[PDB]
Amino acid sequence: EYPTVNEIPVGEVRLYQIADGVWSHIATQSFDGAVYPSNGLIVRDGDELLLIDTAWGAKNTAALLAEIEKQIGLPVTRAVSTHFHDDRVGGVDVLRAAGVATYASPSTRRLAEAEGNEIPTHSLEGLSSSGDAVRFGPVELFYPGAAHSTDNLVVYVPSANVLYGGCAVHELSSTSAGNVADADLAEWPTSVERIQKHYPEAEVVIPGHGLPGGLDLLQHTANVVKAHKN
Ligand SMILES: Cc1ccc(-c2cccc(S(N)(=O)=O)c2-c2nn[nH]n2)cc1
Ligand SMILES: [Zn+2]
Ligand SMILES: [Zn+2]
Repeated sequence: EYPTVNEIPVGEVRLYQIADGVWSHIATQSFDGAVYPSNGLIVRDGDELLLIDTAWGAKNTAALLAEIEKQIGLPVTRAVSTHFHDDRVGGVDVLRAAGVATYASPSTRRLAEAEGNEIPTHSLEGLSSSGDAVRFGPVELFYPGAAHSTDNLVVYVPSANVLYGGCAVHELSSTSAGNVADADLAEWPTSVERIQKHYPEAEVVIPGHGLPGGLDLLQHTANVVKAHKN
């Protein structure tokens, strides 16, 4: 029942319950003339919500806030963007205007600035070295090393054993490494192996685009990246 790309018009946002106090958000957006689905995460933080990633653009992110208000009814107080591309930061200005404090690593903020993308307000120190982990409310943020991008972070929800891989992790049906313009194909399998080693108890793995599954998404991603390489 997870929503697919052809089931969500561009501009609409769906929420999907992953575990108690954990949802994914699903949106669609047009990029270089093709439409893609994209996931983010919502994690309950007492009587507040932590958001992971925007819904890929200003209009989608406004729709995301409206869907959260309707379905959950708890305020989003903080957001983390997991890398500098528009499917993660596009909509940060909408969040910042709505009273959401926006965060990203200094690596993500520098790359977003250089690219002309929206820039989260606050900088997340303690994530500059591969294998670094920091606590942020109900989640752990982990920097696995360069993969889809040099700044990509992954997010673990310890209470639910949910691993949100962002664009460093591909869905099982994926046949390509996607947009590799900013990727490190050689380090990506090593970065996946660091994720596998650090989160062996993950029950749900959510990719940046497409269907959640289990731990197999990690190995599949290393395989996809190898097939792209040659
Ligand atoms: C199979 C597939 C998945 C996603 C995309 C995609 C489409 C638009 C924008 C991006 S991003 N985050 O700007 O680089 C991506 C992407 N590629 N890999 N991760 N995200 C393309 C193909
Ligand atoms: Zn990306
Ligand atoms: Zn992506």
